[PDB]
Amino acid sequence: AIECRVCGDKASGFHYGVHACEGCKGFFRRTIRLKLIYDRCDLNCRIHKKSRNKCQYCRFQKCLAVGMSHNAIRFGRMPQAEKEKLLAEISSDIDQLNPESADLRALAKHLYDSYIKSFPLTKAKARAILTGKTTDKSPFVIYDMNSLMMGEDKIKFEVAIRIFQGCQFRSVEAVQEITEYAKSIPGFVNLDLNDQVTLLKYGVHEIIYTMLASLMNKDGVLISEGQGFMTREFLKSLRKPFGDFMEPKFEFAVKFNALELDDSDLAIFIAVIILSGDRPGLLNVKPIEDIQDNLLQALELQLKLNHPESSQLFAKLLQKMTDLRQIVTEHVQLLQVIKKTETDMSLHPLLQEIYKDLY
Amino acid sequence: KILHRLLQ
Amino acid sequence: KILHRLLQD
Amino acid sequence: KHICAICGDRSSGKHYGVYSCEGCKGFFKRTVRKDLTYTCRDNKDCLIDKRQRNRCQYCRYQKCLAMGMKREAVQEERQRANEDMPVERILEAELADPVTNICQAADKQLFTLVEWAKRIPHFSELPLDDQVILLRAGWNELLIASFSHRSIAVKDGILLATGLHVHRNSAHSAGVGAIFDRVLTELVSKMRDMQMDKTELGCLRAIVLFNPDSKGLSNPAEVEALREKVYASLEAYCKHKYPEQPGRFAKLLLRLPALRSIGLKCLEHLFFFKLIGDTPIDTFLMEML
DNA sequence: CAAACTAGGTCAAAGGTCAG
DNA sequence: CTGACCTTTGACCTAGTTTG
Ligand SMILES: O=C(Nc1ccc(Oc2ncccn2)cc1C(=O)O)c1ccc(Cl)cc1Cl
Ligand SMILES: CC1=C(\C=C/C(C)=C\C=C\C(C)=C\C(=O)O)C(C)(C)CCC1
Ligand SMILES: [Zn+2]
Ligand SMILES: [Zn+2]
Ligand SMILES: [Zn+2]
Ligand SMILES: [Zn+2]
Repeated sequence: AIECRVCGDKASGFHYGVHACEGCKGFFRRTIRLKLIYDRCDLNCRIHKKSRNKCQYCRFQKCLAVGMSHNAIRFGRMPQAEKEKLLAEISSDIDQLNPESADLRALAKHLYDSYIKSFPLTKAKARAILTGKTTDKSPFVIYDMNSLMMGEDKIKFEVAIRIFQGCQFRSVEAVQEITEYAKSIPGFVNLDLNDQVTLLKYGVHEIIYTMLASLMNKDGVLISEGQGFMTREFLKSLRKPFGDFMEPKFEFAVKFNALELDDSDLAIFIAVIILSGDRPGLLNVKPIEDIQDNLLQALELQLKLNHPESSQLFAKLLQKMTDLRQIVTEHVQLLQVIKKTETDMSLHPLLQEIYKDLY
Repeated sequence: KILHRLLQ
Repeated sequence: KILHRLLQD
Repeated sequence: KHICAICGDRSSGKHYGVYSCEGCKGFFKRTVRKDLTYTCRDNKDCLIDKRQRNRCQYCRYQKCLAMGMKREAVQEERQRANEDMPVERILEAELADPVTNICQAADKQLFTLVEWAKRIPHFSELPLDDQVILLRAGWNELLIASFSHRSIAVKDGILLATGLHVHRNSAHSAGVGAIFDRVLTELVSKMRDMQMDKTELGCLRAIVLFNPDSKGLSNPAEVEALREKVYASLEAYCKHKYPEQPGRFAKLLLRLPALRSIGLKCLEHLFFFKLIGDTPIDTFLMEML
């Protein structure tokens, strides 16, 4: 709940006179309980969760700066955890959250929550698994054509064509999960049903990649609720056409993740994708634009504070949107040339629906 | 059109 | 060429 | 009491998610830190032994991935005015058979562009090599953005800088009425209903210019950097010039997708009219293609 | 004393250095 | 580059501190 005064991530309590992370804690003690002297530094190294162990002299400095002191070890259990439960500092909850800079912080929360329910495997569980800082059985890995043989994953309800199909499935499965999340967007279930659909007919694509970039990483992608992991190299080695399908996605993935966004953000960004007034074949547009503006206003704020340090991130994030079109339009070009020089399309109807006549 | 069955 | 040329100064 | 899941040596415990030796541990580490990319000379079937593990890096790292050596478990090495892009200058530089009609224009404007570009701050300072890579990539988009703006006034067509309209029914005749209309409503219809400021159109074309993803850059960073500036100068210019429009900067950037989408579907036709030999084309255009 | 918490301690797993 | 040898980190558990 409460952030650490020094590095930033979740704090394990009030330690040495200040709320700090378990790491910053042990650091502080190891320091003074050994009276250590780290090399100086004229560089005010901004200490942050991601890069905190870069410079000691600065991590120790920030420590003291925020109050790290052995003269404040306030042992034991806390009396009026409410005087301080004034929302930590209601100096914003009613002072910063306004004029309407509270609906935004509410819409975000609303979306985020709605997001949590619609999507089984968020980015958090994903990055959890990938870094091993989880608790579950390591993902089985599919690296050989042999490793594949030993390949049974519960997808909700040739070899290349077999893998691709697996994709088909999840894609469909998610065209659904996304659908729900849409209904949950404020004012969506309202706009002309004709457009509502049109907005998914196009949104889904762009949303998928985004989704599928949390499951992905430089070396592979996660499969089956993240119980399995397929190597970027295995996929890159399939039959002529099929060996490329997955690359573009991996490419986009690496670039996108450089942004280091969390679920709190993909919830708002995902929305910003659906509600777009530049889709081909839309009727009443003012109402669509209408919402998007709001969400955007929400999103910018969301970032501005969630990721304080970074700069232009918001502008940058929006940028990827022009990148997602580049893909979808192209990805389709392939679907064309493919259905041509190949039989057994075995395409799911739902996808058949959304692929028929796009860009 | 199949989508209808989802949003409706 | 035509571009590299023009972009030579 | 274990053994490296990769080669067999005495594993000193768990490293990046698996039992392994100091060797494999450290090898996986540098490959990740430095972002190396190995390749196999033979047929990605090289056995990884406690003896011939250093035999092939590609096949070695690949086995690490197989025994599930989480790359994300490797940590970051423990070490290490708004007018830096004068909006002014930008605006300044910004001041300087129909398929054929079009093409005859593209060429004329293809030379102009370079002038516009060289006139964009910092651009020229970039390695001549990069200056080319850059212009080669977005010339398509760039040109569309410009004429797309110039056509704000007209009704159902576009202008070419050489003063020749090209209404709908006319393009449809040439069999390009669709891509064409797309231009009309995904760009013009938008820019107009927004009264797109020339300066803004100035910045956008500049951001389009500074595409750091173009393949073959002596230094992407420099370019990402440059583009990110324009994000600032432009954000500021908006913060000022339009205080009543909160998300103008946003709705202004959201113009970009439509542009790329169309730009792509445009080179579609070009290559086609080309090979077909369809109508005459000019030398500069041919160079771009 | 039960409830609610925090310095310290510990050890696996990270990181780093520098002959070879 | 490699990997053997060696130093920090910090998630988690013990012992001890304040409430109520
Ligand atoms: O491509 C995807 N998934 C898979 C692709 C291949 C696969 O492999 C496979 N296919 C057929 C038979 C055996 N294995 C399994 C999955 C999965 O999600 O489980 C995918 C699509 C959309 C989204 Cl949102 C996420 C993923 Cl992971
Ligand atoms: C626009 C357009 C086309 C041509 C080429 C492109 C991509 C740009 C032309 C720019 C000009 C002619 C700019 C100017 O006058 O400044 C084609 C034939 C595919 C069909 C209709 C849409
Ligand atoms: Zn901390
Ligand atoms: Zn420092
Ligand atoms: Zn080993
Ligand atoms: Zn090999």
